Amino acid sequence: TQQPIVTGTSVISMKYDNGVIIAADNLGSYGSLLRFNGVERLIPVGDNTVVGISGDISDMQHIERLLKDLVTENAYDNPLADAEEALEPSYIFEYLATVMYQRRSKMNPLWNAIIVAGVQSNGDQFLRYVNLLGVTYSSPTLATGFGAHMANPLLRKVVDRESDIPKTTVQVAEEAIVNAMRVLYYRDARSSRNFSLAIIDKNTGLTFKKNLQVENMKWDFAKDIKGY
Amino acid sequence: TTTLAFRFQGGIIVAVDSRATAGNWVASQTVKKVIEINPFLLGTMAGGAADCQFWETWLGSQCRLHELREKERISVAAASKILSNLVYQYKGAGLSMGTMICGYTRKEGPTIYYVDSDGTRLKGDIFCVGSGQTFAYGVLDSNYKWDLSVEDALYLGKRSILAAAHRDAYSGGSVNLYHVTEDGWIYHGNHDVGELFWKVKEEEGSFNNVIG
Amino acid sequence: TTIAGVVYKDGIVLGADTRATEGMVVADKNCSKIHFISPNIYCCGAGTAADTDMTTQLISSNLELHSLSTGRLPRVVTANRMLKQMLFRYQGYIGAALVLGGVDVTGPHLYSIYPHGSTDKLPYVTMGSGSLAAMAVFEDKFRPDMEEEEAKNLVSEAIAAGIFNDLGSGGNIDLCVISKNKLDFLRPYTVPNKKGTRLGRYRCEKGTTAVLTEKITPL
Amino acid sequence: MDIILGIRVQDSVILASSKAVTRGISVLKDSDDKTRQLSPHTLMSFAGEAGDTVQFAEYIQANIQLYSIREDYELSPQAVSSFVRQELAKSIRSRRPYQVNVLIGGYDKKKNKPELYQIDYLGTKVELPYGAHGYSGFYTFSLLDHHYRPDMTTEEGLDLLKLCVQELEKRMPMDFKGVIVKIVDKDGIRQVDDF
Amino acid sequence: MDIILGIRVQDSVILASSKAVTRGISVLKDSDDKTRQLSPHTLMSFAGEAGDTVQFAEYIQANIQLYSIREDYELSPQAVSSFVRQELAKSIRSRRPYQVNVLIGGYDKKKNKPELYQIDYLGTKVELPYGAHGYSGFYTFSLLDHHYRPDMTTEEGLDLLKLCVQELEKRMPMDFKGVIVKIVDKDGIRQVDDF
Amino acid sequence: TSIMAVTFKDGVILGADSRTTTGAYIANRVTDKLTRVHDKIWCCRSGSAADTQAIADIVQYHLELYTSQYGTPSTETAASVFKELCYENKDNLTAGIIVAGYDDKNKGEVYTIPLGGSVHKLPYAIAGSGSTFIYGYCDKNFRENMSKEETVDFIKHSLSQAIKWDGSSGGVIRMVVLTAAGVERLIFYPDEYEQL
Amino acid sequence: TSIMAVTFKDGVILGADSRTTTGAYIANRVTDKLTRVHDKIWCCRSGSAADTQAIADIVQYHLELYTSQYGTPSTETAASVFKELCYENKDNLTAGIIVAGYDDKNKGEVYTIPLGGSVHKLPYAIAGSGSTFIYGYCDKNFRENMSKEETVDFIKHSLSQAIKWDGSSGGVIRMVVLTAAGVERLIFYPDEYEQL
Amino acid sequence: QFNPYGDNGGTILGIAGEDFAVLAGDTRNITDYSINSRYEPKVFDCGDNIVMSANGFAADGDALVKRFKNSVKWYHFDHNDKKLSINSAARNIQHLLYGKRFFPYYVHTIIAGLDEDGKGAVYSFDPVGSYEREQCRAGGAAASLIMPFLDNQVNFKNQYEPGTNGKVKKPLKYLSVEEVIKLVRDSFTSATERHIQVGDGLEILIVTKDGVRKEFYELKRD
Amino acid sequence: SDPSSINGGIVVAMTGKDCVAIACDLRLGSQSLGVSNKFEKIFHYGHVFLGITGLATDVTTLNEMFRYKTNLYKLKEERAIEPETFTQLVSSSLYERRFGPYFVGPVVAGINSKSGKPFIAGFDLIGCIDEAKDFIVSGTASDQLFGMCESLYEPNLEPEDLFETISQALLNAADRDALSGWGAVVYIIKKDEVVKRYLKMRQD
Ligand SMILES: *[C@@H](CS(C)(=O)=O)[C@H](Cc1ccc(CN)cc1)NC(=O)[C@H](CO)NC(=O)[C@H](CC(C)C)NC(=O)[C@H](Cc1ccccc1)N=[N+]=[N-]
Ligand SMILES: *[C@@H](CS(C)(=O)=O)[C@H](Cc1ccc(CN)cc1)NC(=O)[C@H](CO)NC(=O)[C@H](CC(C)C)NC(=O)[C@H](Cc1ccccc1)N=[N+]=[N-]
Ligand SMILES: [Mg+2]
Ligand SMILES: [Mg+2]
Ligand SMILES: [Mg+2]
Ligand SMILES: [Mg+2]
Ligand SMILES: [Mg+2]
Repeated sequence: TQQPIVTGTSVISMKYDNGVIIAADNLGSYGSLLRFNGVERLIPVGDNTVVGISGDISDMQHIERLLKDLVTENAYDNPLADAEEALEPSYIFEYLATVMYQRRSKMNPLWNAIIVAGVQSNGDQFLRYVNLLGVTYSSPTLATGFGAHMANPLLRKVVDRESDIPKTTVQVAEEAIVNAMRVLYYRDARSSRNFSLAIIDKNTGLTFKKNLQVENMKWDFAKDIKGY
Repeated sequence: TTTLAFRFQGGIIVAVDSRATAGNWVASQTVKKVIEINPFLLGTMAGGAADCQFWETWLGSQCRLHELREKERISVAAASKILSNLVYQYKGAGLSMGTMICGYTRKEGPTIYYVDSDGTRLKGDIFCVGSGQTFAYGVLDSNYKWDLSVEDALYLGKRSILAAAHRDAYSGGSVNLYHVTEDGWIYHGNHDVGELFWKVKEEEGSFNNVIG
Repeated sequence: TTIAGVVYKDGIVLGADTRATEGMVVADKNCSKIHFISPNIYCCGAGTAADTDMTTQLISSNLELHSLSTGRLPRVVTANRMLKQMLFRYQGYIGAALVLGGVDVTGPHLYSIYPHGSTDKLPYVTMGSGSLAAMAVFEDKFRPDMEEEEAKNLVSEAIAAGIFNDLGSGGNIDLCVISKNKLDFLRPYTVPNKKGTRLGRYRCEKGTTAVLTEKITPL
Repeated sequence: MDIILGIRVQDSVILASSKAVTRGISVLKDSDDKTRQLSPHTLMSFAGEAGDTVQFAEYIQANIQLYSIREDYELSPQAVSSFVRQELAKSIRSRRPYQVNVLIGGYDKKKNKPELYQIDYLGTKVELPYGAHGYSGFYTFSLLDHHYRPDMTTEEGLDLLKLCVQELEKRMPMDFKGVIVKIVDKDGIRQVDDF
Repeated sequence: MDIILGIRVQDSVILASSKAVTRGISVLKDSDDKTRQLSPHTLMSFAGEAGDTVQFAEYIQANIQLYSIREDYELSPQAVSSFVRQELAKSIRSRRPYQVNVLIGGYDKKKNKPELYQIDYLGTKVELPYGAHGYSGFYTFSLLDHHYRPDMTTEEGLDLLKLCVQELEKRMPMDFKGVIVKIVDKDGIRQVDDF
Repeated sequence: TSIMAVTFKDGVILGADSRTTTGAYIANRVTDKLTRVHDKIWCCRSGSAADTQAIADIVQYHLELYTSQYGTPSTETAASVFKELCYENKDNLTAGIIVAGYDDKNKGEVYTIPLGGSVHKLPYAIAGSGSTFIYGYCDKNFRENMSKEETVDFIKHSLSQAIKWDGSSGGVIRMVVLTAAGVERLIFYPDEYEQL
Repeated sequence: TSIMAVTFKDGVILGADSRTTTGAYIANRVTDKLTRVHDKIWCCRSGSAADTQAIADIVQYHLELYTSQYGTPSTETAASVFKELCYENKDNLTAGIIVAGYDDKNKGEVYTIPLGGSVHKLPYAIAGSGSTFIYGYCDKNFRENMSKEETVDFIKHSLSQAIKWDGSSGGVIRMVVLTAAGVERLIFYPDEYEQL
Repeated sequence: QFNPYGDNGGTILGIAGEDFAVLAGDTRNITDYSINSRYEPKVFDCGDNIVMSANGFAADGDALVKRFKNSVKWYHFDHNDKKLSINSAARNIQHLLYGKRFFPYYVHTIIAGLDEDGKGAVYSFDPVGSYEREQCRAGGAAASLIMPFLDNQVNFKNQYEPGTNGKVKKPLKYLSVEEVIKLVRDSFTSATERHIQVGDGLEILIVTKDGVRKEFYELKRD
Repeated sequence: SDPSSINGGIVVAMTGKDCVAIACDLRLGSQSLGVSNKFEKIFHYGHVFLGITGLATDVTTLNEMFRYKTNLYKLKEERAIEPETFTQLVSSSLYERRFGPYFVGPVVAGINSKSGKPFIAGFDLIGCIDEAKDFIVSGTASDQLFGMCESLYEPNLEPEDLFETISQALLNAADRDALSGWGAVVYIIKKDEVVKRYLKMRQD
């Protein structure tokens, strides 16, 4: 048993026709204090998987080292480490899910919520969630913490069920994700303007975008507010 | 839950209700609260459903290993003490167990041992265990004697569960009857309280607190 | 519960879902949550349901007496004050969470009132368990000075977000459009879910139940 | 306090009440009468919190006796039971509630019928053929379910009651020092001295 | 459990132990023997936490019987009491202590003297002319202070004990269902059947 | 919340952010924490929204009734009425209020009233959860008798930093200028202040 | 406690106050919170004195044994050893450490390690109870590639303000300068810094 | 303080016919008032014609299913590819559950299949391993809503022969797979109407001697 | 010590074609101990029927209170109170005790004598009105009743059919609850006749 000290807020994600998108802001909060403004919470594993992490940042950094160490270990005695025997999203997730549930079962959890986004060998989209309790689930859209309440409603209007995934292009999906990140910046007190986004496509591969910003911000209506 | 077992002229009667509860939620009315350990040994289940079912099933395995090792039927005294010494090891961990180990051997004759999760182990002629034990004791004590026939003893055990099934909210469903003699145990049916109550009311002229 | 309101060009559009719950159980699927305060002022209600009904009824009664005495239509600011001051005095124990909307001599006004007696005066608000789902829709698509049918659609869309994504909310969508020239009380505005069709007829035939005694008395 | 029982038969209501008054590890008295006559044909037994019991009983007794003098008339058992219930139902939401459970045995002279009412400290009233308060009921109710008939005589009722006291003396953890038995019928209230 | 008494007279130690085993609102048994013979001239009565009591008694019994077989010799009452004390004194600082209080009545054949030892669950040992565990002592000790003489016979000791049981049956709150009485003297251990 | 009031040559300016939260949810991103208790006596509100709103309303009522009988109240008098409510109801209130007003005799005045209901007259005052982060900055950068433009910049830079570090603060920076000329309302949006 | 470390053109400077308290009693007014773990790798200590002293001693031992086998450790390596101790014993430690060192390849480097045992490489870092009051100031006044004299002034002015507002901070301002030239110890007394 | 348990909602239902058995479950997964997924299956084919669901805390449910699936695998390895009968599976699951008696799996487990005589079988377990064979069993959040309906329609509880004065009960009988699926679908639509945690979709696994078949139906998404 | 589940009990009401039904069990207990099998939970004031579940002292008190209030009503108004009006009176009376409530679950049932319309309603302990076209449920087996009613109920049932539906709803719900049962009463209510039937049910 501990308590989380330095923290990261929402990680959001969705599927689209050819792959998956995942995003998270670059803030490390220290309670109400917006302490660290340059924290990367999307951590790529190979060229087919991105693991987005929220919650305790010290525990995130521990998980980052476990993944880095997983890549090293897979390469050992593996001539097909960059081909047929490369790490899959499903392998990386199952490992983390095993760890998370083991740690909760020893009453010493890793204080995080994690989304593993990627594309598999056969072109299938992979998107799955795991948290500090070892609870796992998949859905066309996934979001952690605050994003579950505000991002999912918006993202589900683009992909409401499985059959909407082939109908959704990468442009429509990325717009929705960037739009959701704006809404979260208005309304989440422990969020920031600066964020990272990662697309994993079956054709174009892994695109990792840094130093994005929320823009097109509606504040004009604020001048007309007089008292309560 | 209401479980009873008593000793008389022609052996041992064992009777139990069949209701399982999770608070006020009636989870089942077709539950087995008697465990058949061997042709000469029965175990009753009160308290925690899992704790009783598990450790009394395990008891049957330990009784089997005794008769393989020793080429002889385990005594009721020894069988009951395996269970009592087991629960005593788990004492303070929160096991919930109120049980009766009933059986016959040539050595000791018909014998009943009460065993519970806080370590108590008692030999005796009459026992009632469960949330409805008091209701069963009331009918059983006031109509009991060694004299009793096998027909009357089976009925009294049936009737004593019915009494508790009526008054106790957590007892009911049906009555499972067992008769234990020198030759072994004999099952004497599953009697639904739904029908049994009205039949006993009509034929006996009792339960006048009831509209019907 | 998902309740919401917006200030549009000509006036106010209020919105609400229709699910009433008893813990995890739905007690009423088509329950009305938009309450009458005065002819030009209505009030959506969330939180403790009895507190919401009794607080809006009391302030509606007192405003009726106020309006009979003064001989003029009541204002939203007085509805706001009377609700506010009462709720403050009871220090949060009256669990009424209201979206108050109406149209005065001074134009359209929209308030959110909280149980402890704080109010915010805003161009759009959402309350209840589905407020975050609904607020996401408003932050996505709201702009000032919308036309009527557009504002209707935005509120409806915001309530829908609550219905589908929040488990506490459900059922139909009720709207209330308030302007200087009219009041449109739309119940239901939309039926987003059809009632589930049952495949079998489980109703028992006559004589099936076992009766003891019978008594007939005429009136 | 502790044990109070009641049985309504054909022509009378019988109340049995334990004699012990225990405080701590000492039985202070073994002859305590846990009953008050409310009117000539109405008797109330009581059990519960020390002090509260007698204070409540005597308060009810004064009020019924006042009514009797004012109207030169005896209130029915039903009427007395409803008055008592209401006093307890008021009490339960007071600053300090009466923690007293009662049985009211009465003979209604207008109906020529015995009546037994069980009322708990919350003000929960029921009319019953037989009643009990506290742990006593857990043994007696099932016993009476079996052996009770609605047409019994006062003698049959007393034997049925002996059966209850015997069962309580066998299975109850505490020594309650026996019971005082009282009969309420058409001729009023009398105490059985040899029980 | 509950009542265990002991009286040492001129030529014997007498132990009296209550027969009731109560759990909740039910007296499960009224014939329970709360004693184990440790050796031919040593008897131990016990009271305390359910399960713990018999488990501890039988464990001590096994150990003394093992000693007897090994050395072909009977340990003195003093020696047995010191062994028992130490086992309890170890136990009190265990993860789960034995919650068992004991009396040990023995006849030392080398000294030709009766001996009575009172030991509580902490391992507090005293040799006494008369002893009690639990609430029993609060009535009996003062009574025995008055009526006990060191030169009494076994018959006088039994009458003195009847006086104690009578006082407990009058003033104790719980029904303990009488006592089993056992005498330890030069000829060993025997049970009085009519008490 | 990050609020402040600053006296200068021509009078006094009040400043505030526009964020109200329930835990980490922003219930209102466009809040007005600068409230009028008289024509030229205003206050900045911090603490419980319900408490500060109820207090400000009572004070406005008191000063309206004062004006009816005795004419324009002094800024000191307004602060005394706030204090009286805050002090006597300290056990039931979470209110940190800065009171700021313009007299023609006394010019600009600032009174701060922390949680206990004590009163402190100061050249400038900062309050709210975000104030902690700007004590160092404000002490180093405040000068007496600044101009209007300098004081606007001092408040804008200060609340900019308070907002940057405090999660409970944000949205727009509202200001109210109190001078002999009258009452001026200023607003500054994120796209301006964030990149200061 | 008010501590900080700041990178500049020629390397890095560490700074700290000298106050240790038990509640409101000052147990030591001349404390040294800047401690050597290697020739040119130093740390600033905040939190429990006993915890930070025990950690620093273990790290100094680790780096001495590293040096015996593999030569001079990098500043990153020193920070990693601190992190490893802080992270794995998070439940039993109250330690907020800033690690600062000078390499010739990497120049000046600052790593901060807050309560959870996370690591953050930064251009400059502030920590301790007094740091809260200077976030605004330090963010406004820090520039990259400052001179030695500018960086000394930046630390002196910053800790001056942290000391002024924080009761848990005070005494002297100690500094340690880490450059290619060597190790320099600086001290600044109240009579100088208070009137800045 | 850290709480190691959570509640993921959902509800499950098992019915047994003469030569078949069904095990149904809704596909909605929740925490508090939020939906995690509209399609997250929790009824699984475990091999040897055994279907299983462990409803409650989904982390414990997945762990248990995972361990039992692995238990089937090792049963084949250790006993010459012998088929694990439903009664042997049940007893094995008791030991899995009771092994964590003092740190339970927060779930209600149900398994379905065919017994060794080819007849339909359903077994249900409490969180610590008390088990029983039954005809009917609903588990999870809406069990209390569904179960009394099942008693009335499957077991004809409380119902008597018309004109018989409540003297002759209704004769029980076996239901066809068509009839059973009607009851499952209607049980879940009723539960969806009145319980907030139940909805989105219904997945039924049907077990005959020919193997394991699936059917899927939409449920209300509000 | 949860006041609404000490004594136990249930009430259910339904509407049909030009009729209404209201039913209740007969148990009164003290936690596990069954005390009375004659404790009816349905009362009437003229043609308006009121069922009350929950703490039995409050059930009795509220009956006595509404008898009082409807008697005075009838004397002053010179007519019997109608279901819609009575429903409002129940709500007002319960909310009067907002911070010290009666621990009850009342259910109104009846036919408006002017309009001929069947009317049912339910309340929480604090007065919130729940109106319904179809059915209202209350008591310790309310979950069970909700499930039974939602699957068995259909609109516009004839009085004889509606009797079978409501009885089967109550009986099967009561048998899945430890604290409910011990006998049952059903009231079938038409425009100018009321039929009261006692049901045979299992007595455990
Ligand atoms: C009556 C005993 S009583 C009321 O006097 O305590 C029965 C005896 C009994 C029932 C069933 C069997 C064999 N199948 C043997 C004896 N006891 C019960 O009904 C107990 C009440 O204590 N019920 C249970 O143990 C139930 C059984 C379920 C089938 C309903 N289970 C539980 O209570 C557990 C508790 C639990 C454990 C871990 C985590 C969460 C909850 N499940 N639940 N709820
Ligand atoms: C949604 C608000 S929410 C879930 O987002 O907080 C509705 C709002 C609402 C519905 C209906 C009306 C009617 N005009 C007005 C507003 N609120 C509810 O559904 C609440 C949930 O909190 N439900 C209730 O308050 C129910 C009323 C039902 C009978 C219909 N009452 C209870 O649940 C009471 C509450 C209570 C009050 C005091 C003390 C204890 C419990 N529970 N009970 N009993
Ligand atoms: Mg029962
Ligand atoms: Mg307050
Ligand atoms: Mg901010
Ligand atoms: Mg639903
Ligand atoms: Mg029942």
